[PDB]
Amino acid sequence: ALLQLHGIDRATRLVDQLLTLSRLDSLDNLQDVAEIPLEDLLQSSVMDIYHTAQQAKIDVRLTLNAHSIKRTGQPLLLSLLVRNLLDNAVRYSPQGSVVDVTLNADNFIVRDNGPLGLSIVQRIAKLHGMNVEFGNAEQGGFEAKVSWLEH
Amino acid sequence: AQLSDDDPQLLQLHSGIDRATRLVDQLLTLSRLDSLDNLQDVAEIPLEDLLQSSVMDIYHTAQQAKIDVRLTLNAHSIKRTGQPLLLSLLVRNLLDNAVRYSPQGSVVDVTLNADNFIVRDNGPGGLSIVQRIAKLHGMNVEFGNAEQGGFEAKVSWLE
Repeated sequence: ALLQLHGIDRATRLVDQLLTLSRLDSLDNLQDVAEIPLEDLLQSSVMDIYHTAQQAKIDVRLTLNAHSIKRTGQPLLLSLLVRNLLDNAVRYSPQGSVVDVTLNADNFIVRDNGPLGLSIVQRIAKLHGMNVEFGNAEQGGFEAKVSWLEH
Repeated sequence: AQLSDDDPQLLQLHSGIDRATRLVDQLLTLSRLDSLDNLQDVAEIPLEDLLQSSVMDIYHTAQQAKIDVRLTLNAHSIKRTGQPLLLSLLVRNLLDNAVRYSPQGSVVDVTLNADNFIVRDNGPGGLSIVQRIAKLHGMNVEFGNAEQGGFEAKVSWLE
């Protein structure tokens, strides 16, 4: 559990531009690429915005439908991907609502109960061999779906 | 131990900076970035705030490890054109390095002058992102031994 002190938008913008200007294709030779437990990545991301959500009077639900799911990736870029989805979810979330975060065997879903920064999500995902699906949820609200090939 | 890194707002707070450094250093090199001309969020940076803020990130943790951090400000209203996150990384690397090779009970000196700042420890007499970020900002970095013993890093610029 390493600590890094800062906001997110400014860190995101810089990293996005550095990724674009490097014209990087694969993760193979990136510093610190490892097998990331997505369970811990998602939980760690929830912990980071927990207090922010509390003061915005928003709850964060973490549903773990699968366990032991591991993907090859750069933990910092992946954390940045998740953090942008959570920040977006919290931002457009009315008091008393729940931001829904679900870990499935081949995807994770970030869902809010509301009515760019999402372009880096797509860029980091593609880099990680992940697809990103945006759209409206069944029970209403905005829904981001990051998916990969099931192991 | 864990590959994961907490993003907010002794070894654990050096590790965070270490991981961000490694990634951004690599990305800087691969992008072969020449100037600040097209970088996002390039602005006039007040160096007092940057140094004080960096000291603030470190102070309490270093205190618990019996290391005192002294910030001296000889000049004020000093502004440089730069990218804030990169300058924050530069300063923090020099700081983490100075706290790391500092023996217990010693003092780390951070000094801001008109055309330079100095980070100085009392330790013995890897981090070349400092050189890279500095060069990008039109700054020079000089390493060496302190006038009274210990390590010294000086970041200088013109005007």
